[PDB]
Amino acid sequence: DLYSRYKKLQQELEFLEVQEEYIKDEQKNLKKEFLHAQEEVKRIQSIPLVIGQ
Amino acid sequence: AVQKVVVHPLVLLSVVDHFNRIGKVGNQKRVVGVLLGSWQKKVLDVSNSFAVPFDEDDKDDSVWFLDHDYLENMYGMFKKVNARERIVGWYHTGPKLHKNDIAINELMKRYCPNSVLVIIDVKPKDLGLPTEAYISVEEVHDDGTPTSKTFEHVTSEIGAEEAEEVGVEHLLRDIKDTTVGTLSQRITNQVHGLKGLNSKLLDIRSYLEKVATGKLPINHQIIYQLQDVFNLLPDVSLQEFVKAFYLKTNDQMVVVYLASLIRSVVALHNLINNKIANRDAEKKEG
Amino acid sequence: AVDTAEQVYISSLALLKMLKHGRAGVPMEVMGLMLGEFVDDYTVRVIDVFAMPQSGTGVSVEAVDPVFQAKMLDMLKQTGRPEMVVGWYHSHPGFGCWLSGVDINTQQSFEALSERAVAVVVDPIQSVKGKVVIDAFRLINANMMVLGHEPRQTTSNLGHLNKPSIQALIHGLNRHYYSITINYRKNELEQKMLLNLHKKSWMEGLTLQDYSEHCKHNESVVKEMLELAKNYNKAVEEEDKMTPEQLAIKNVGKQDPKRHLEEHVDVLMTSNIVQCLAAMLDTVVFK
Amino acid sequence: EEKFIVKATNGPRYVVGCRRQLDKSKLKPGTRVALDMTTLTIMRYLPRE
Ligand SMILES: [Zn+2]
Repeated sequence: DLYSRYKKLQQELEFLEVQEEYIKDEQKNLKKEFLHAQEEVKRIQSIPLVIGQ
Repeated sequence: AVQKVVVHPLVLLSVVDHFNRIGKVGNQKRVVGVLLGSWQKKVLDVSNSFAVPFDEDDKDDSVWFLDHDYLENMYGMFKKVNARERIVGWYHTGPKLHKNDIAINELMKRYCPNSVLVIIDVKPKDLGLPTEAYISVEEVHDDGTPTSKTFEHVTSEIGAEEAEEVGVEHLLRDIKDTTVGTLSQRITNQVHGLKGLNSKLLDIRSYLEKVATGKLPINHQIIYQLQDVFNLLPDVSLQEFVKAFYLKTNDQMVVVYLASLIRSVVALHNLINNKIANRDAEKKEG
Repeated sequence: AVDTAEQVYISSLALLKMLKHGRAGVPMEVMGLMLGEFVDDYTVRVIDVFAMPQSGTGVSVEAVDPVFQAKMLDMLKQTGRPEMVVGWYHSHPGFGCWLSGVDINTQQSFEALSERAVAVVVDPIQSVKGKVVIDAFRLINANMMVLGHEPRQTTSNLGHLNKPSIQALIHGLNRHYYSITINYRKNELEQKMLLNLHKKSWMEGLTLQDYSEHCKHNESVVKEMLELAKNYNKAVEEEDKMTPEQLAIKNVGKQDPKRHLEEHVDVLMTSNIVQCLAAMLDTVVFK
Repeated sequence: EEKFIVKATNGPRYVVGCRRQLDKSKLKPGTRVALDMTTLTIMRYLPRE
């Protein structure tokens, strides 16, 4: 228990360290989807339209 | 006569259909399709096309098989359902320009008006633009060779008018739009060197090969203009362009001031909320 | 008395033919015919799709010429198209994609041969260019009113079929009128040929032509966009000088919907073109 | 200069764009023009009488 916390903790070191490139992938991909959907909802606004009041 | 043409991807996807309905017979020869378009306006615009049974011979290259009744029936029905588009020319999927193409194109030169020729690749491995508009016009040669059919390269562009952009964008869901900024620019700035490296490197090998090991004159007159244009930039010493480097570098300094100053303005809300929010959430948490 | 879970396979052929047919989709009623092959009971694949000449009568059983249909189908049989017809399509502009009595009568008359009788109605007139989602139509048996309406298994795809959730047509005319799901398919030849063809459609010919145009226009035309960009930047900073007063008084709640940050970030993105193309000019000057 | 406002005879007003074929000669205001049902493009103008 006393000395086992190091080698047992290494599993948490790998499990928490493996999330770096993952959160990199999410923060690099979700903004690409953000500009994809952003331009998709932006291109809906067309020039031909009717004027109301 | 024609400066540029417009080719829609519908005809190339019809070539994908030509490669789909083969049936695994083992022939996959240069299937000739009848290209359709609008020859009225100065610019050429291909909307759709169809196919015609075309078969050649293994040994003899001068063998070509066409059909007039099927062309007049498909053109009659297609003209009946849509009279805004008429016959313009044809196209073959063969990557190599054979000698029989003057006899194949000569039929649509006699019966039909001047036909445009397009050479594509059977395998989508070519990085360059697959469509090349080759007009069928006779040009006078200076060396004295008899007048023959000459295929002059006409520039082409791949664009869609109203709906094919929406259909392609919906079917892909992977390609990205223009999206001016960092990624769409740096990708071009990284892969462009390969986009020119594979083409130029792929051309200079057969070029240098046919320079020494070449016969059957290939109009060596144009090579003088080739090396001449290659020598139109004789390694300028960049002495006069130093002031231009000072101007572009000054604009770089302007971008530096805009980045540092504007980002310094953006740091306001972050470098304030990080304090006023943390100290109030901490003093009011318990 | 048996029913299965059918799904209509839609490739790019019928899609693009419905896009060009939608561009030529005049308000006059149009006619079309779909082809394909029946491999099993609960699947259907469409490959060949063509258009039909318009007529003053419109969508009707009398407008369908049997000698013209059989003639064109025979001309497709003598060629490399050994596929039989699977259904007929048309367009309903303006009054909605629903089916009138004539359409269900000619559908009842045209479904005597094919039990499936796939019906697709394209309407790109009032549909925005953002989505091109299309829906396929089906015909229910009139004798099934006593038993369940649609005893179709695999109820998972109904969530994907709930995307056309208009509150007037689906359950406004759901009686004796249901629909079916639609999926796509793409091989490697369409993926690489169409993907590289679209990338090339957004790229240059030699891919090195229009680069120096912008690299050298950064000193001529973009300078005006940089001066105007600084004019908008100052046009926001004139209010950013007044922001520390309110931010120094209230500090509670946000009243201005403007963020004043992402716009300046976009200005920096437009300004980074000089930095990204400076190395390009370094490569053009170098070698 | 590229996009202006049009007034239809029926009463509802709309806005259209500029076609690549025509120029800014007839695009000036005060001249009756014609529109299309699809994309609201401009084919040619209509001289008053
Ligand atoms: Zn109607």
